[PDB]
Amino acid sequence: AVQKFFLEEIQLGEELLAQGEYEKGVDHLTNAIAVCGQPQQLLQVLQQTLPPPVFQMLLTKLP
Amino acid sequence: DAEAVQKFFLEEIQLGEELLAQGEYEKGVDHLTNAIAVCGQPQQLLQVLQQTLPPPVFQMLLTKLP
Amino acid sequence: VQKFFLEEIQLGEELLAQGEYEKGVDHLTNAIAVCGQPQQLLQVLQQTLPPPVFQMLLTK
Amino acid sequence: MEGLAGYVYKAASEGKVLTLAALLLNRSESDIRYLLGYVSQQGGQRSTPLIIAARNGHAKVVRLLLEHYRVQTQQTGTVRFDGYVIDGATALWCAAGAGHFEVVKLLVSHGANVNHTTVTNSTPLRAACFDGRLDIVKYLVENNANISIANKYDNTC
Amino acid sequence: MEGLAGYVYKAASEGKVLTLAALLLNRSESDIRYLLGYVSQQGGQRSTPLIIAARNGHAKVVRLLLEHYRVQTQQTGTVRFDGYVIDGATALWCAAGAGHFEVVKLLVSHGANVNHTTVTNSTPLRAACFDGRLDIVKYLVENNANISIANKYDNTCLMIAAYKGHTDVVRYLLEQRADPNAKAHCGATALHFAAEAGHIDIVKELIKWRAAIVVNGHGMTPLKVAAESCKADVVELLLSHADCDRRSRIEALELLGASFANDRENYDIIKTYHYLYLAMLERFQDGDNILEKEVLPPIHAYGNRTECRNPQELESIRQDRDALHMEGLIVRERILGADNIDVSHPIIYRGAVYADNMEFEQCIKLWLHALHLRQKGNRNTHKDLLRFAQVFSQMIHLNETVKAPDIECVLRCSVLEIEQSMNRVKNISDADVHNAMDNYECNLYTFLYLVCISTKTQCSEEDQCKINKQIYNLIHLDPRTREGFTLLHLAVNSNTPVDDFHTNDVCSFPNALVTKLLLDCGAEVNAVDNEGNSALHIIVQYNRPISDFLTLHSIIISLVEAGAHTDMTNKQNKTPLDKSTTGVSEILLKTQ
Amino acid sequence: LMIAAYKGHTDVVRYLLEQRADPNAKAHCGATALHFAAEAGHIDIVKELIKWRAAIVVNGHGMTPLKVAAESCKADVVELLLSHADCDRRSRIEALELLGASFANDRENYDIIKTYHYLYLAMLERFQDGDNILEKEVLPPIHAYGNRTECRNPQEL
Repeated sequence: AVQKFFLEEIQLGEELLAQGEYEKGVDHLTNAIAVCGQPQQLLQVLQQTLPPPVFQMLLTKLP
Repeated sequence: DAEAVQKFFLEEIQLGEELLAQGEYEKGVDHLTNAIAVCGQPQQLLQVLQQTLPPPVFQMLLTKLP
Repeated sequence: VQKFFLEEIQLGEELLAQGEYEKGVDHLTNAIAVCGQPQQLLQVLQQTLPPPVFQMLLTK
Repeated sequence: MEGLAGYVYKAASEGKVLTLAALLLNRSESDIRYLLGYVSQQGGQRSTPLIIAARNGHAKVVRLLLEHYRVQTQQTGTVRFDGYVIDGATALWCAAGAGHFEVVKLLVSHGANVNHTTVTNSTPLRAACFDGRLDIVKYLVENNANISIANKYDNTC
Repeated sequence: MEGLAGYVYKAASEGKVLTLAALLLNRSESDIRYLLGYVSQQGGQRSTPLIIAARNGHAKVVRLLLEHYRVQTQQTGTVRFDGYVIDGATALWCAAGAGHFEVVKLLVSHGANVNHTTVTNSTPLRAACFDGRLDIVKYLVENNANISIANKYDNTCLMIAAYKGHTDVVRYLLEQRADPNAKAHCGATALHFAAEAGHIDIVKELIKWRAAIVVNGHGMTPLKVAAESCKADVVELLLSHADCDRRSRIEALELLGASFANDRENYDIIKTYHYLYLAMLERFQDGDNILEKEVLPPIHAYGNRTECRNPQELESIRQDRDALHMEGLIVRERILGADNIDVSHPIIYRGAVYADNMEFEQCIKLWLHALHLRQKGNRNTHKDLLRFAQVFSQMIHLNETVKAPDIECVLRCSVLEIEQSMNRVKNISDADVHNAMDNYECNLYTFLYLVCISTKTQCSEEDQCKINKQIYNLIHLDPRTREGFTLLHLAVNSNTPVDDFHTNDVCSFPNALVTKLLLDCGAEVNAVDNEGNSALHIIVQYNRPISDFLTLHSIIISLVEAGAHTDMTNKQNKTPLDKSTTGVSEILLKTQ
Repeated sequence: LMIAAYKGHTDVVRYLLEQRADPNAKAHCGATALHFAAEAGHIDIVKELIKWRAAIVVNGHGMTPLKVAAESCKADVVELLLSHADCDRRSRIEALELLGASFANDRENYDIIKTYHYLYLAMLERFQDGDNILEKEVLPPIHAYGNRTECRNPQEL
């Protein structure tokens, strides 16, 4: 689940990112970051993968 | 038409949508080229298709339509 | 007065400088004589056009 | 290793970023470049994840590949799939042939090769002319690449 | 005439040819002669409307202007464009300065100054060479312009075209009997300038002419000036000419690789390691009478290890980019000295990477060498000092502690640079005196930013005594601003700008902590500005006595106790209580 | 207008007041287009309303917007309301008392010295005039807060 189930958690978020329900995409993304082995390195990665409205939902759900 | 062509039609619609959205226009249009060839109403679909693809992409489809 | 004639000899051939000399040179033919210097403005407009179009602007 | 290179090529050909980001996660630059140096033929034609990302048109993938990843535009790939499939393709050349102006200008601002000559010594400028994108040609001219690069048949853009 | 002069200007600047027909003609000749002579307020420049049409390349319009009244083709006018603001030369030069051949070919047959000079004595050949426009360059030498018109910095127009990548324009001057050996004021040659950008094609043309190859006025051979750059093709090209002696040819590739990863635009360690490895293998290739690097112990600021000795020794330090970047930088610190600007640039970039990679302890430590290296060359560090305070507030947000000797060494050299910045104004007279006026003023701002974050961050007592000495150093200097303020008056004023970075989160101007640390070292509490307002006058004019009253409460007791006059007046004859404009602020002033 | 004033979008706030929409549109809860701006220190939003005649008026509970500005420890807009229209010296003194009241007993704003200094500003203006002096109302001591009888002098403060 560190890398195997972790990949689909973004893929659930990525499809919901392409869907339009970004709040559900953040939920699958914030679970991936919670289970990621090194999610602190993804701070620069995840700060530009989303539209600017979606940044607020992601940052408020990580802690 | 219907049957296994219909599920093949919508698969080419969905995969043709993705590659066009992804950027693989050559494979995306070719995937959509099979969809129009198996489409139930290829002429009526082309009415909507005049506004779906960009005019360069629609012209790119127009070369592969026949 | 001459201000309108000078302005007509200033914007009458507006399309002529933009490429559309059909609507500019024809209007400049009447605008050349309207100005205070008919011979000078028509020759300058002929000079402003090509040497082959110099006769075209004057004969219009 | 090779399977990971196939995975990252499939991710870049589609356009996903997090999939190959996690495939490259906690890896040294050696195998990262090895996966990004996957110049092996797919479909019988040479292609590379950076090349196919430029061929795709997602500016995000190539902007991550140039800034936060270490891959160079000097690469071998296709220039025209239908009837040509000629090698020696720059990623900027691939974007110009595909026609994505945002990817083209991003690679130009990155510092990509603008005067590259392949085995047929063809330039991205004539690819942009072939695609009919005035904006790409305008960016290339404003960045002053060249005006007189010809083919083996001395074919000007 | 104001409206008619611009109307004649609008008859050539916008390319409208019919208005020029009705303006130069259809009227008198004496009035329009002044109108087409020059322009006054149109475009912020003083050129003839034909000249500003030559800037836009209106070939048909400038022909019509001459047909009515022959304007002086040698007449000059201001052209503010690329390459600083220029009081430009004649219209033929200006058309060459605009890179427009459509006006150049007309005026030469019409009669124009071929070798007309500019403010920086620029001939039209150089103006075309500045734009790198070949057909104008071909035309001036067809008009037999001088091929060696050297600049005020002794820059020949051949060297001017060598700044860019004009491999065809540069070689055309060579075809016109011009050897590439015209040294600049710093001895710069077209060989070195093409080597700066790694122009193998341009250098090969200079190799083709077979004139000469020699070091510049900085003592840098063309392979060495390319070595600090990131293009090994010039060094490889000079290897064909056998100008690369083996001592120089190995330090070339050692410098060439390291720059390819010690730059913001160029960051690649694979060719950086390989160029170091290939050169060190070439260094170990001698066998007998072996030659090695002159060993440099690690700088107390930059790094903690010396350079590698074996070719395979640096292979193990390739994994950690901090070690090999330093290893590739020690080999250029020994061969380029401590005063070279180009070797000082990788010092900042590594710390910028550490700031990007959250290595704030490594960023501040290794950036101390950047200030030290720039102090060796005796140059301004106003950008480097600002970047210290930006990261000093940045590491507070990450809550990484600073080193008190580290924050003192930057402060000690800052007032040394400020003294140099103060001397910089006295050094120059009329070149950039306004830039020098902002040079010393911004340096005090960075010191104010450096001091304010220093008070917020941890500092040892013995360093704080030396930290207060730099504050005590400037208070004896008493730097007077353009508005008459001093260092004491700078922190008191609430209108003092703060840098857009995290320095806003740590600066609380009016800063009571900065002002308290200024009075105990002898601040002029009775100093007067350009308007005569004292230190008590500036603080009492603050209109926010509620948001930051803690700053106001701590500064009213402090400033009044330093010896301020309660009945002091400015040049406008206003008492401190009268100019309060705030009841709460005046209450504290009246109490003290 | 109160929705935009609730957030930090001052551009919509300054634009909507110019659309012939009054800033005095008050909800029955108590918000009068400035109460909803007194939570996040919208210094720029209230700056527009002070210029646009915000027409200071209490909420449903009777608390003034000056008190509501002090309720969020936003001293940037406390100064705006204090000098706007009438000075109202009666609430000017107690505004600093209320503003510093939370600064000792709030999780978001814990500045013990600012609690003293804001009361000091209140006590400064309370006895600066000399004659026609003003004193705090003598509430009975509350056993929860010890047995104090407020700070009616700067000496005990």
